[PDB]
Amino acid sequence: VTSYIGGEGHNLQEHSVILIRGGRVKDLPGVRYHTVRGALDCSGVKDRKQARSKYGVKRPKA
Amino acid sequence: ARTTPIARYRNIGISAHIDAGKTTTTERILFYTGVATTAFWSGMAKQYEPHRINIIDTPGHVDFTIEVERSMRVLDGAVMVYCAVGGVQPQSETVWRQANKYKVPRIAFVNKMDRMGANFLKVVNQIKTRLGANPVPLQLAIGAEEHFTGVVDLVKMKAINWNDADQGVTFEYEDIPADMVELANEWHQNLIESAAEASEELMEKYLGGEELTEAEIKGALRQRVLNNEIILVTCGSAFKNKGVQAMLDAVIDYLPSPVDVPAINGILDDGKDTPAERHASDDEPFSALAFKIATDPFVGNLTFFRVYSGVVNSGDTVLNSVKAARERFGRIVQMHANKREEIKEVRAGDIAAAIGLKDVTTGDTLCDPDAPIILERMEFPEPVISIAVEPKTKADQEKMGLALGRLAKEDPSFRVWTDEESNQTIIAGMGELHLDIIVDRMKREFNVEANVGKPQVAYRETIRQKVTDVEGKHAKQSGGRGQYGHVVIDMYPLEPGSNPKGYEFINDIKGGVIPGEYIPAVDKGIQEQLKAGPLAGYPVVDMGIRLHFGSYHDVDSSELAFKLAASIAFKEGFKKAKPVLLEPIMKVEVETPEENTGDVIGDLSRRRGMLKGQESEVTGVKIHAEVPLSEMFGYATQLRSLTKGRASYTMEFLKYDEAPSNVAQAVIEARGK
Amino acid sequence: AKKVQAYVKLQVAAGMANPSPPVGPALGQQGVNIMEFCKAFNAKTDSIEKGLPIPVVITVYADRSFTFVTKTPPAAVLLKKAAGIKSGSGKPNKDKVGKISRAQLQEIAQTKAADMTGADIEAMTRSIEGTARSMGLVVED
Ligand SMILES: CC(=O)O[C@H]1C[C@@]2(C)[C@@H](C[C@@H](O)[C@H]3[C@@]4(C)CC[C@@H](O)[C@@H](C)[C@@H]4CC[C@@]32C)/C1=C(\CCC=C(C)C)C(=O)O
Ligand SMILES: Nc1nc2c(ncn2[C@@H]2O[C@H](COP(=O)(O)OP(=O)(O)O)[C@@H](O)[C@H]2O)c(=O)[nH]1
Repeated sequence: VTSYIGGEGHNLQEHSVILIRGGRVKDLPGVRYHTVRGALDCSGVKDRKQARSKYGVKRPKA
Repeated sequence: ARTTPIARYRNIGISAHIDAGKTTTTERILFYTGVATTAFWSGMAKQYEPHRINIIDTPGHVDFTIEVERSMRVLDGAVMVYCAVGGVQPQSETVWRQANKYKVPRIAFVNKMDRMGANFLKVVNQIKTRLGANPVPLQLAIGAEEHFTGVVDLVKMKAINWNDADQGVTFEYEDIPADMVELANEWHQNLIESAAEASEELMEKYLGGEELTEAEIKGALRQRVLNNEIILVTCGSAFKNKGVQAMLDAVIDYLPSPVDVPAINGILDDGKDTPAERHASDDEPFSALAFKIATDPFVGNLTFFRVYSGVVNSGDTVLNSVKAARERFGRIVQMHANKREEIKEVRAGDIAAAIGLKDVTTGDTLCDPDAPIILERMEFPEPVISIAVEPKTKADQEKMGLALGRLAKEDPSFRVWTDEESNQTIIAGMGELHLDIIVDRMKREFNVEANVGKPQVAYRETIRQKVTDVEGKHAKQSGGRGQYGHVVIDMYPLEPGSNPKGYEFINDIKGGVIPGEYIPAVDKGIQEQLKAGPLAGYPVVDMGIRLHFGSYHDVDSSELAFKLAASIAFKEGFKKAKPVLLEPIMKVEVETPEENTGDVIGDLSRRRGMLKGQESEVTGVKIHAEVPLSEMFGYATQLRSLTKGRASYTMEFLKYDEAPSNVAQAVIEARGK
Repeated sequence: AKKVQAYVKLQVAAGMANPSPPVGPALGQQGVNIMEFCKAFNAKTDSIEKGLPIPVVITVYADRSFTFVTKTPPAAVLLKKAAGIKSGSGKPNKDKVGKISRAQLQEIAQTKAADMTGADIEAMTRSIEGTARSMGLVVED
């Protein structure tokens, strides 16, 4: 199936065990599944301090 | 309960130049002892309490000297094996420098004394003259070649004769052969003089004419070996079985225990880089270095780790300070003599392997979570050779990534990336024999069918001639409403690298012939065409465009209509501008012995290497040359062949020059086909 | 000095330092130190004016010591010094580069007779006439 990449910039190298989650983007016909940017190949994404649970970022330093 | 003191532990490396006989010497050790491997030794005469010897057998090849570096760093002492015929080799000098970097107290074993041209004293003199060492013979060889019968012990002043009938398990002490008594007395005096230098008290006894006791001689020689002031030299040959047993006695007498080695330095995880030490004690907080990862087919990842301080149990969540990752220890065994006794008590000084650690790499520190420390890091050298690897099928495609990932995890000096331009998987390593083994494992252990090629040269495109007044007119007034766009451009070459963007756009529109809103769409139409050049479809670089003339229509003019016009103008102008195919050139530096210098350049000349100059160094000559990337492939093994394995090169991308007409045209034709 | 086996006459300069990279040529299939050279020349540099490369030899003795063989700023670079026009070599006969008087070399031939050694001060003048025309000069009083 065709998946969807969240966030705004990934860490992908075309052979990477990535995890899949449900959800249709309503904007690309034929793309029906989200990915998780906190699990198993997509780390805590760049530059974010709010709604950290989505996009998998841990709490900041302080 | 005082069981076996850590002062009885001998963590030793066997290290030698490729083809010298060091694992056969280790197989002899295992045979005599009773058996990374643990063995137990009580002396050839059973004169010692049982000592624990942990042996790391280090690779002889320079393509796997990264493993030797890891071992030397994690080890306490070393046995340097030399061939009696070949003597000190170029590769021995490399291993010698690595052991000097880590201050490893080491001894020497002159093996192959049963072969033609064997000469013990020649190798002793080569250790002095080539390695800059102070070699002190503990032994003299009785005979040479087919006449090699035994060795003289210069401490006891006795001949050691091994029984050939039991493969050297038994030995007798004999009187020194009458033809060797003078030479044995000379080298015995040199050995006593070398022992007397260890302290002022022993020097006073020696100058006073007092005979030093065997215990004083052994203690004094031990102290200097521990200080790295001297190297004790032993000799002997297996098959008939000689030397090994007496070399193992010299390992007990003269090599360090974990308590004789300085405390391991580290840094506290306090964010201030505070220096800290860990002493070789069971009562200190747990600290260990992971130094080898091996992929096992049956148990998965084996992480070999050496404990420096404290105690850990099989099944203990420790902290990987380097990777900040709480790693629960897995199943931990120990090579107790022949059996693999699973140990639930890895004490200080021990070497063991853990099963199933996930986020541990070679060089990671494993420590107590309540006392975090980062032990000093391993610096890994940059890869010196790269090759392209392509999967035969799509099943091989995903499998290739997985396989190469495992190989890069166990061997840091192995790098894998996808080249963004060619989309080829590039693999890089510490020599081609290194890459050969990596490829073999990939196409055997993982059985991934792949083709091995050369990193695709990054071909670029440019023009060599200004063209003016290039009209592009997209006039498509059809299908409902029309789409009118008309631009006139000049195209000209830039000096190579004069613009970091590789592209210049000059707006010289005068009179509003083109509305200012469509000018960005013209530039964007050109920039999209720069990605795929009209000659061979490579990116176009080092080019200026001046838009100076154009026309619009009030109803039919569109942003993308002007972008279409820009592309037309560009494609026609580019074909008139004498388009050419470009090349990268690589700045190459080669370090070689002065006598091997000539050969290096002979080959570089055939590889189109424009020798800029040279910097005669201590090793010999540091030659510098401009060599195309295409001709810089397979150089690691070729250099190793011309220089007998004493040369090291580096290479960096220099600039985007012009490919020679012949080269450029040949590729243009091949691409067109 | 010693045999012609530790013979390379060299050293275009002293302030360019290292005589191993391009600037200082040779140092190939011979074997000797490089910083161990200009220190004795450092007590010797400040008599020679720059722009005048002096030929000296790396003469290595049998006991690892090496100093140089002093022979004064020569014919070629003095005509780039006393006349005021540099190398330009190849054209003695095509276009006029420079004419030099008879006595303009004789005043520095006494300096150059410690550089050139056939016999005498006057006798070495007609080999200052040599490399000048190879640089491209003409000579007449
Ligand atoms: C003798 C010794 O201890 O080294 C041995 C041990 C050796 C380093 C082997 C080369 C190579 O397979 C090695 C790799 C990297 C192979 C890939 C993985 O499985 C690693 C976990 C493994 C570590 C050890 C091993 C198995 C050796 C050789 C012999 C091969 C000879 C050559 C050079 C063609 C060596 O390089 O000398
Ligand atoms: N005759 C003889 N052969 C030896 C001796 N030591 C090693 N060899 C042989 O030389 C080969 C190389 O030994 P090995 O230990 O693999 O060398 P390494 O590459 O240095 O580990 C083996 O096949 C041995 O049979 C020796 O003392 N005498």
